[PDB]
Amino acid sequence: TPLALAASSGKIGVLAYILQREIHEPECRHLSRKFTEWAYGPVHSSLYDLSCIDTCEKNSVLEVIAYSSSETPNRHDMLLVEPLNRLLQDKWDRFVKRIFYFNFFVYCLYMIIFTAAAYYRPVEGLPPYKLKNTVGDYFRVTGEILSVSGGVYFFFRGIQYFLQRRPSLKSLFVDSYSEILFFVQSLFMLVSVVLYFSQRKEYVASMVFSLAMGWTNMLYYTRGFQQMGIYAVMIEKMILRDLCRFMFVYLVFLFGFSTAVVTLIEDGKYNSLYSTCLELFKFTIGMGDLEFTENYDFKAVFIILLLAYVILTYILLLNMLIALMGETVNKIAQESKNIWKLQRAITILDTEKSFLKCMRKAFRSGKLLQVGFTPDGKDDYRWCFRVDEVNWTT
Amino acid sequence: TPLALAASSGKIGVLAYILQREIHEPECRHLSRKFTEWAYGPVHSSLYDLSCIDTCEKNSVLEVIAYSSSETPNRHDMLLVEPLNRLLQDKWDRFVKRIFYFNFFVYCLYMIIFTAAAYYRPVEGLPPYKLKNTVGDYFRVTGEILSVSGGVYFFFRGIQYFLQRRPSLKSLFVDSYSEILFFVQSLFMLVSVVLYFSQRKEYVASMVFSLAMGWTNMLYYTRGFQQMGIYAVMIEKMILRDLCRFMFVYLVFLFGFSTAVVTLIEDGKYNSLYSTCLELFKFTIGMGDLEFTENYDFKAVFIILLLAYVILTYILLLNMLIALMGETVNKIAQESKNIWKLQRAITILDTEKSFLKCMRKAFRSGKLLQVGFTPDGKDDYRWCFRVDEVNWTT
Amino acid sequence: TPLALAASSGKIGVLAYILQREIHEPECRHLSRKFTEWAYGPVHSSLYDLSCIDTCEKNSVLEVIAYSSSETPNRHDMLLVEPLNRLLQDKWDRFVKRIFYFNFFVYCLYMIIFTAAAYYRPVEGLPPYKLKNTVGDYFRVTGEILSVSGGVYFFFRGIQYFLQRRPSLKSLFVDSYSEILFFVQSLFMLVSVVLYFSQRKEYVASMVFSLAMGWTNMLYYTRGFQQMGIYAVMIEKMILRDLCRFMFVYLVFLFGFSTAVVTLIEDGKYNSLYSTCLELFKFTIGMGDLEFTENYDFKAVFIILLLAYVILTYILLLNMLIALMGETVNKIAQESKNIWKLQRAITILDTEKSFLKCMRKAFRSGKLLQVGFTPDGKDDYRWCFRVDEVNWTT
Amino acid sequence: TPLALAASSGKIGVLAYILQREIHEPECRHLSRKFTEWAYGPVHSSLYDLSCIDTCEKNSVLEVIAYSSSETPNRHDMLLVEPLNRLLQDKWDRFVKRIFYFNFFVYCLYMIIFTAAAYYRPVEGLPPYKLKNTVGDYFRVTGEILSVSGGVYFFFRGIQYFLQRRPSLKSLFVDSYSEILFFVQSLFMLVSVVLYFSQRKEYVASMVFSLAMGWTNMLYYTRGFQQMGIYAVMIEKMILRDLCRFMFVYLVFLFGFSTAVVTLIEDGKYNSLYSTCLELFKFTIGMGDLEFTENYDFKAVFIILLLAYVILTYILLLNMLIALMGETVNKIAQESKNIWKLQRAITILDTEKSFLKCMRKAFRSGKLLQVGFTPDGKDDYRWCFRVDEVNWTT
Ligand SMILES: CCCCCCCCCC(=O)O[C@@H](COC(=O)CCCC)COP(=O)(O)O[C@@H]1[C@H](O)[C@@H](O)[C@H](O)[C@H](O)[C@@H]1O
Ligand SMILES: CCCCCCCCCC(=O)O[C@@H](COC(=O)CCCC)COP(=O)(O)O[C@@H]1[C@H](O)[C@@H](O)[C@H](O)[C@H](O)[C@@H]1O
Ligand SMILES: CCCCCCCCCC(=O)O[C@@H](COC(=O)CCCC)COP(=O)(O)O[C@@H]1[C@H](O)[C@@H](O)[C@H](O)[C@H](O)[C@@H]1O
Ligand SMILES: CCCCCCCCCC(=O)O[C@@H](COC(=O)CCCC)COP(=O)(O)O[C@@H]1[C@H](O)[C@@H](O)[C@H](O)[C@H](O)[C@@H]1O
Ligand SMILES: CCCCCC(=O)OC[C@@H](COP(=O)(O)OCCN)OC(=O)CCCCC
Ligand SMILES: CCCCCC(=O)OC[C@@H](COP(=O)(O)OCCN)OC(=O)CCCCC
Ligand SMILES: CCCCCC(=O)OC[C@@H](COP(=O)(O)OCCN)OC(=O)CCCCC
Ligand SMILES: CCCCCC(=O)OC[C@@H](COP(=O)(O)OCCN)OC(=O)CCCCC
Ligand SMILES: CCCCCC(=O)OC[C@@H](COP(=O)(O)OCCN)OC(=O)CCCCC
Ligand SMILES: CCCCCC(=O)OC[C@@H](COP(=O)(O)OCCN)OC(=O)CCCCC
Ligand SMILES: CCCCCC(=O)OC[C@@H](COP(=O)(O)OCCN)OC(=O)CCCCC
Ligand SMILES: CCCCCC(=O)OC[C@@H](COP(=O)(O)OCCN)OC(=O)CCCCC
Ligand SMILES: CCCCCC(=O)OC[C@@H](COP(=O)(O)OCCN)OC(=O)CCCCC
Ligand SMILES: CCCCCC(=O)OC[C@@H](COP(=O)(O)OCCN)OC(=O)CCCCC
Ligand SMILES: CCCCCC(=O)OC[C@@H](COP(=O)(O)OCCN)OC(=O)CCCCC
Repeated sequence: TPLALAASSGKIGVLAYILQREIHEPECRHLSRKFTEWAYGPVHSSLYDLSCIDTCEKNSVLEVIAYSSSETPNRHDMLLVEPLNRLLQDKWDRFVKRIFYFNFFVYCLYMIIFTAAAYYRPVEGLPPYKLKNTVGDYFRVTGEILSVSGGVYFFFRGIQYFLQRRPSLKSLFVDSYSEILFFVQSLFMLVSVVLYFSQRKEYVASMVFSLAMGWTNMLYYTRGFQQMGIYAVMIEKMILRDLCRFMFVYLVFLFGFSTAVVTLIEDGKYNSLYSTCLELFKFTIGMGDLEFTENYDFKAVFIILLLAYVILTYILLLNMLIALMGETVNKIAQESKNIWKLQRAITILDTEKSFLKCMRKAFRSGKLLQVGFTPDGKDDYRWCFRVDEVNWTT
Repeated sequence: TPLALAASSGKIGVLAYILQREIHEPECRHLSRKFTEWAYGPVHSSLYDLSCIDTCEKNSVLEVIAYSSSETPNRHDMLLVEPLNRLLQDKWDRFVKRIFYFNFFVYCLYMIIFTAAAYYRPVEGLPPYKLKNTVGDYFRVTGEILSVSGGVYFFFRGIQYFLQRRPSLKSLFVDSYSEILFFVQSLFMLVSVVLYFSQRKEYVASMVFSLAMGWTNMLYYTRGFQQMGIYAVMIEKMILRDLCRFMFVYLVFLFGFSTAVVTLIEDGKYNSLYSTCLELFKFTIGMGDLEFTENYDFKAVFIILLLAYVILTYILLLNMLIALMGETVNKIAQESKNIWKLQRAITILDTEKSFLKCMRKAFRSGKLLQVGFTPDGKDDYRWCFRVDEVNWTT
Repeated sequence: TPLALAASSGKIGVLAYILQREIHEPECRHLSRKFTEWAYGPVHSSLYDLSCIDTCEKNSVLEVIAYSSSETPNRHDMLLVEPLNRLLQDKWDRFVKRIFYFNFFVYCLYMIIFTAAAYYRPVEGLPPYKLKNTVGDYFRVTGEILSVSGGVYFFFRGIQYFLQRRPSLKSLFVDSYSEILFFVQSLFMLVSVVLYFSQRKEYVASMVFSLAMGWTNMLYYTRGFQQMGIYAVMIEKMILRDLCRFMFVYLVFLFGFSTAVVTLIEDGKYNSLYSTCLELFKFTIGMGDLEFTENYDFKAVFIILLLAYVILTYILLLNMLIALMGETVNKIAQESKNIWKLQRAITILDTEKSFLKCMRKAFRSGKLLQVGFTPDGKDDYRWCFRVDEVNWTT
Repeated sequence: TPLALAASSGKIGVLAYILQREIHEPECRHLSRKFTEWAYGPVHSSLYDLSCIDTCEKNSVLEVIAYSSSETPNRHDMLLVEPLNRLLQDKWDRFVKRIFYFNFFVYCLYMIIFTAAAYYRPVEGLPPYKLKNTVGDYFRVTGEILSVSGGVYFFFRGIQYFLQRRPSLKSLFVDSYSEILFFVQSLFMLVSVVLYFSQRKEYVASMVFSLAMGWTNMLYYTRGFQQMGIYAVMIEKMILRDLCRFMFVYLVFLFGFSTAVVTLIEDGKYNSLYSTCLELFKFTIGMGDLEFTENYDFKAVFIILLLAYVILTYILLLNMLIALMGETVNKIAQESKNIWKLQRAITILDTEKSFLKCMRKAFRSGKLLQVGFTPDGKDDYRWCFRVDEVNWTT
């Protein structure tokens, strides 16, 4: 359709024009989109025809925008057009706000069960473990089998993401950061089951990375909270635009001077590359030891290197990272809000493919008062609408 | 009254119109508010009729604005209208500035007595304590009974706040942060008396929280000092808008990775959840120890977790908090000043209900030259006024 | 004079008008200030009459501006008027730049002598000390008597500051920070001589404060270096506007919670108020120890207090100070430059009262081509001038 | 030539005029520069005559701009003129992008060889070392002789820089920071060979400074990556504008108070100036020890000095450096991008003097359709061109 072709390429001017057309003419109500029904005292109502916007067949304007390949003109600004913004607010507060908070309540009760099933793991060797008849057993083994089943659930839910949208290796690593992190979490959990029944103690490695990931994935549910959701979008921007640029340059100075400190150190505990790469990393934390070794030669060389480390990477690069984060906050004060609107918009559309059996409640704002004097005949119950309101001063 | 109805809903345009009306017409001085008496060389005087603004009966415009429910249109901007701003400056420098500094001088001499009565507390067991005939006794027991009486005073003064304004469970936790903190301070002090005479050593817990709170409550008196008062408003904004958003996300990463570090640690001192949640909190301070334990397995797993902690929460989240505080300073450079004007305005109105017996000094700028040719008759001593001045250029 | 009355009150509009007047009329060259001599191709010269501006008798416009009481309208902006700004640049690069750098070269060679005379102080008891016949003696005792003489010099130079300008107890602590710090430095040095010959070892206390002050006073000479001088003005603004507002609130939380930690601590090493006020100050540095004591009761109370300290004063107030310094840089990006221009302007005028015996070199830009057809007669060598240049486009 | 005279002095208005002239007149195509060949639907082509811009004889406009003495009007803005900007983009993506990445791939494989040849250096005394017949030998000695040859290569490539451009002692230390750091790296490597065969163990000093420098020189290749290259320009600006101004003032307070701490310390381990200048430097890192010594007198003096250190240089100067970096990011948000465009432009022109034997591929955009009706005759294959494109709306 030519409407969805404007949405797919991101033509924001045309998409504003089609969703907001209105003209006073005979045989124009067959063509017009925005209808103005009630003209009372200066607050005037408005009805948007909403034909293929929300509930179209296999190509809907909400589904075209929210599933974009992130290479469009402006995928984040199209949801600010007057029919689309209030409808997603209407589908939120009426329908999906209750079913989103229940999903966050399940996942918060998922990680409590999975923590307490891992916190009280058995300590003796040779997995697996014959559960005793005690009250502590039959009560965390039920905690384990629920926690494994959650890793199975996010695995099959992670596959059917890829089986539907198919981001195809570029929109994967660019526009779908959230669904990978649910999948990699479930991937460590299933590897930790395979290593558990193969009688190896290294399952607790993959369990921990399945547990460290799982709490950091709880920032996914900060969307649906406006002040928190815009905050978690900014955390995404600091990783992709500052630690992409800091941790390259920092690890050059880190691995650079640590290889310069080893070759000066003659022998001892810190003779390896690993044991002194920590000792130069401790300056970044705030636990840097200047005299961390004595067994070398040329003390004047050894402390010029540390001072050239501390001047270059501690009182410059960490104090420069704070300044560059200070500029990307003022730059992404508006763009990070619009990216939050798109993150809510995906979660709204995801539940309509989930709670699809009761498809009547997904429809918005009634289907009535359609065709006032249609030229093809009397079809005044054809298309839906959505009521808004306006302001004063004529 | 229709004037206070504009103040209660926060109609700033109407409230500017009523307090500043003036027109040259016969039988208009009965209706006009702003009077221009002395028209000398280009500095021209101005008199504001001030009828129900300051000293009305049970609904005054200062009392309506300053006791707002924080849900109005602009409660912080209405005090910038030309009669209201200079009057609160006039009631400050003439009347309430002396009686405010005495209240800060009492409370500063309250916390010195309450500190020194707690610093020299008796150390032996089984409270209470038979005071000896020494000079040190009969000199801190008098220090205690004054300090208990201060907790009684802020308790009854905290009740009669709630018995008058009745914030009703929403304006309580939103618009009245200061009066709760005086009340909770007095609440710990009275619990520390009940535990004292019930022969339990745990009174010193509630005494300390009554003493730690009491010095932090001394930031209440930073209002009445313009450069300090605007500074303490900004401390309120950083708690409610940044540590509301930092300490949620920080404690997710903190409790997330600390539960990931326990389940890797086999046994030892740091096997509990509490003993290692401190050890990951020490990275935020600047005392983080990378090799804080050795009794585990898979050292490569244990230090990926700490590095994934330090990268995520130390060189990102603390360096992001500084950037987000850097944006909310430039955003609240003006709003935090106007909130300080409202905090002074409450303290001005609070003393008129306190020093009410000498109610003549509360009246401002005389009650004279009222009705120049009133149409109802000769009533030229009816209503008050307030003199201002103007500038040059006609 | 009415010219200096505009400079004393800071009327910048009138002062721009008097120093830049020019009109084409007969008998106007007796009244005009700005003369335009050479009108070549579009670069046009300009001559400023400069009568009472620089070299007046007992009231000169440079001396009136630069010796202001800091209560004027704009004392920092009057030096941007076109005759005054290029003249101070002319007196700098031609005359005072060489004699300023020699004063910085003496004072830099003063603190090297005074350091090395204190670094090698004798270590045995009972001052004073009979100097031996060694080569090390008769070589630092000469270093001492030069360093004492420098303290005598800054003492008498500090008195004759006050004997001339007389800031009178308000402009002292507001507009003359630099001359106090040279005086207090010399004051510790002279007290350290009185305690030296009175056979008390406490002279080394006042010597150290005379030595710690003396190197911090070397930031005085950062003026005369434009990028450094504007930087040292900003250090003055961070002390007077941020550490005036931080160190009040910080010491309230510091002394507040430290008195809350003592009264919980039963007995031991940290039972005093002083020994734990350091231990809460170490959290600000980055050396804060959470488990710094064990001899108390109610461990849950003891670590709520430390966490309520660290949350309130470390991850809030130090991270808020960086944000507030980030706003006062953008606010004082222009004002701190103009304050540097006034700090140079005082140092230019101070040497004309110092190198006064050769008063001919202090005069600027010649005294010639004065009165072209003066109406009182032929007086064409009466008043001086100063040549400038202009730009293209007619 | 008068064109290059506009480029050498940096007349950006004239240089925009000459490279973009076009007029419709007979006998104007002999004089015009910008040709508009294809006028289709509203995208219109454009051809730039490009005569002495890129491939002139001994004075080319790209070579004049990119080899400027940094004292011109705007050397960084001239590359934004419409022929020059797209041509350097054309010579990048077509020709030099492949040969730049190979140079970064060689140098990255140079420092890996030079690290691993230094990491496994022999530990016994008396250099040089008779290589054994083992497999580890004949495999790092080949690693050494490649790493020495790289120091020889950057030495002769560093000389022929100076033998061609001749920056002449002012553009050396101002406009050529990169080529010095490649040269000083090679200078330490060759000194480390001379000390190696002169049987002295101090070669490992100069090897380390040749290895610490060499990894920091890998930030040279961040140009050619747009988000990284603009980032490394900003690192240059923080060194030259903030650590030029911080490390002067910081070392005054550091050396100031450390000389004040020595003269108070009577005797012991920290009696020297060096041993306590570290202990005051550790406060900047975050490892400052307040009670780092006890053997002195007047403890009240000793901790006023440390608190006057920590207040002045830790909670002021490091927190002021972050604010001043926060202002020079917003100030150099645009200038640092244009300096990156000039750093790419030098690397493009450097390879045309390197890959000069295949000089045909250096020519851009063909040499055809030159002279449409030249007045001197038929010379329609005289000068080259370069095709661009334009936008809609007539
Ligand atoms: C141990 C590693 C932990 C990493 C911590 C990060 C946790 C945050 C989890 C999270 O919410 O992911 C967020 C981003 O976090 C990251 O991807 C960080 C990358 C770390 C390698 C949200 O990304 P989404 O998957 O929701 O995708 C969004 C987002 O990409 C946005 O930019 C637009 O593209 C679109 O709106 C949409 O694609
Ligand atoms: C141990 C815990 C210590 C907490 C430290 C904070 C001490 C500061 C005390 C203080 O002055 O409280 C200030 C705010 O501090 C806080 O409430 C911090 C909340 C911490 C949970 C002032 O609040 P007020 O009670 O004066 O109310 C004001 C204020 O709310 C303003 O926003 C507007 O609403 C109105 O002007 C008025 O309602
Ligand atoms: C151990 C204590 C060390 C304190 C460190 C600060 C050293 C800096 C020395 C210094 O240069 O003083 C500068 C200011 O430093 C301070 O006063 C800091 C106050 C610390 C209590 C310059 O002040 P001036 O004496 O030159 O006066 C100037 C200045 O006041 C300006 O604001 C205007 O008023 C006028 O131009 C003129 O009056
Ligand atoms: C152990 C010491 C390590 C120092 C670390 C810094 C490494 C960075 C290496 C580097 O890329 O050098 C960059 C600058 O780094 C420094 O010079 C830092 C100075 C440290 C004393 C790039 O400089 P260029 O040589 O490419 O020259 C450029 C640059 O000057 C620019 O400003 C303009 O002048 C011109 O575009 C051109 O001249
Ligand atoms: C969901 C599975 C939980 C099973 C936990 C379990 O078997 O341990 C039994 C007790 C642990 O108490 P103890 O500390 O005395 O046991 C020693 C630890 N292995 O459990 C507890 O006392 C606290 C339980 C907390 C659950 C939220
Ligand atoms: C500039 C030197 C200051 C005096 C210190 C000195 O010369 O000695 C060289 C060494 C060791 O210093 P020490 O005072 O401890 O001397 C003990 C002799 N091994 O210390 C150094 O080498 C310090 C190098 C600092 C470079 C920034
Ligand atoms: C307001 C009640 C104060 C009562 C304090 C008291 O009884 O102690 C008597 C002395 C304490 O001196 P000591 O340190 O020798 O006493 C041992 C401490 N228990 O008191 C002092 O020496 C200092 C008193 C300071 C008051 C501001
Ligand atoms: C989200 C809950 C996850 C389960 C946490 C858990 O098993 O910890 C239980 C106790 C610690 O008890 P112990 O350390 O004495 O048990 C010894 C275990 N080897 O510590 C606690 O109860 C911590 C509760 C803190 C909740 C915020
Ligand atoms: C990338 C490896 C660098 C060389 C170090 C190495 O392989 O050993 C693995 C362990 C221990 O390192 P060590 O050098 O101390 O080896 C001692 C053997 N236990 O150290 C680690 O596991 C480090 C993990 C770092 C991940 C960022
Ligand atoms: C200006 C007065 C200087 C007098 C210094 C003095 O008497 O000491 C003599 C020697 C000190 O050498 P030593 O370290 O061996 O002396 C032991 C220290 N008391 O001096 C030196 O070796 C270094 C002198 C440095 C001067 C800049
Ligand atoms: C606001 C004053 C509150 C009372 C403070 C107090 O009792 O401390 C008194 C002394 C400490 O004396 P001691 O530690 O020797 O007394 C031992 C007590 N067990 O230390 C001091 O006097 C500190 C005074 C600092 C004021 C800023
Ligand atoms: C929330 C409790 C988490 C589990 C820890 C707990 O309950 O014990 C109370 C104490 C001591 O904790 P331990 O695990 O070391 O128990 C040892 C018993 N003394 O630790 C505390 O009191 C911690 C207070 C933290 C408040 C933020
Ligand atoms: C390019 C020259 C490299 C020569 C290195 C060499 O001679 O050492 C031989 C072995 C070192 O293994 P070891 O740790 O057992 O040798 C003891 C260290 N002197 O080498 C290795 O095992 C690792 C080689 C890594 C090369 C990238
Ligand atoms: C501005 C110079 C002031 C004089 C400094 C001084 O006497 O220090 C001399 C030496 C230290 O020699 P020592 O520590 O061995 O002398 C022992 C003294 N008890 O250390 C040095 O020489 C430091 C020189 C550093 C200059 C930047
Ligand atoms: C303001 C004093 C607070 C009470 C502490 C006091 O008076 O003693 C002076 C010394 C030592 O303090 P102590 O409590 O450890 O007393 C032990 C006696 N040597 O400590 C000091 O000198 C502290 C100087 C702090 C200046 C900011």
